Amino acid sequence: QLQLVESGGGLVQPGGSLRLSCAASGFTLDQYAIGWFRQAPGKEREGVSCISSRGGATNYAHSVKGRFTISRDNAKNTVYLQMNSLKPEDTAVYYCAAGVYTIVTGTGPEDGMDYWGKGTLVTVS
Amino acid sequence: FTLIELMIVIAIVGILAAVALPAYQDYTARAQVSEAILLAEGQKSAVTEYYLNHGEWPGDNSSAGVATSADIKGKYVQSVTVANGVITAQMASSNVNNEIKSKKLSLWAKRQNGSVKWFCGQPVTRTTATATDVAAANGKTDDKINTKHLPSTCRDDSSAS
Ligand SMILES: *[C@@H]1O[C@H](C)[C@@H](NC(=O)[C@H](O)CO)[C@H](O)[C@H]1NC(C)=O
Ligand SMILES: *OP(=O)(O)OC[C@H](O)CO
Repeated sequence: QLQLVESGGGLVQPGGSLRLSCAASGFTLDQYAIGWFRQAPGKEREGVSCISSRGGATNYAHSVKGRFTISRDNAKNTVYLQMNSLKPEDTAVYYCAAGVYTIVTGTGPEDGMDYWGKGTLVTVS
Repeated sequence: FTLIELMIVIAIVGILAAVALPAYQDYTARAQVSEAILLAEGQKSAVTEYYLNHGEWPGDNSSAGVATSADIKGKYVQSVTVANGVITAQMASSNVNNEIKSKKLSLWAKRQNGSVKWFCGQPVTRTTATATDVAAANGKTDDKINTKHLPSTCRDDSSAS
């Protein structure tokens, strides 16, 4: 079945940059909306960004607005998330999901996703 | 008459000249917000057509069929945005009334078995494109138009159905 694999995790000093990638193998991601979720240690999971199927609708969270950028490619089934101006408060576990387009600043952001990924760990010194 | 009567007359003249006034700023704010209501009413057709022909509400202005948010502006309105079938209009940050400086109002619709009902009032947000329920806009912001600066018809709660 459809499986999501993330990559690009690591450790970056404050004020640096990092790039993630959520891609699927053997399946095409064209009728699904890709969204990124973050879970802090000891805190509930929240949303970060989401992109539409055709890559024309984007929305970010209040804390990450202006520093994060989401892009989508259709020739290769992969979605990129660019991180700029990292802060110590952004250290958490990052997930990628596929499903219906969602607004990351509403009640129950996870109600519109039917597929999930293992997740990657990102630490800011 | 005598001099005491003239002094009393002068005092009454001063009292009349130093009288208070009611709150006309609320009425002016309502008149200005009417423009935003009219501007936001014009985007209903595209959203309704997209919902009818695709089965889900548009997620942004790009596939709603309208221009950019910063381009839909008026003398007192600076931006109109569409998000999950919800239209939100924002006031200007200067050269407007003090009470309605940089505040938002929203319009949204709910589908029935034989009609489509439209609601107007304080800002709301829709999570998923296929949802039929709405909630309050945000809990960490103060950009809400007060009740006193809205028409009696444009006062609806997020629980209305
Ligand atoms: C128009 O808006 C739609 C809601 C959006 N749809 C999706 O994100 C998913 O297909 C829902 O399952 C479209 O992608 C938007 N079209 C664009 C941006 O070109
Ligand atoms: O994104 P939108 O078209 O709503 O415009 C945003 C504006 O730059 C200030 O919010």
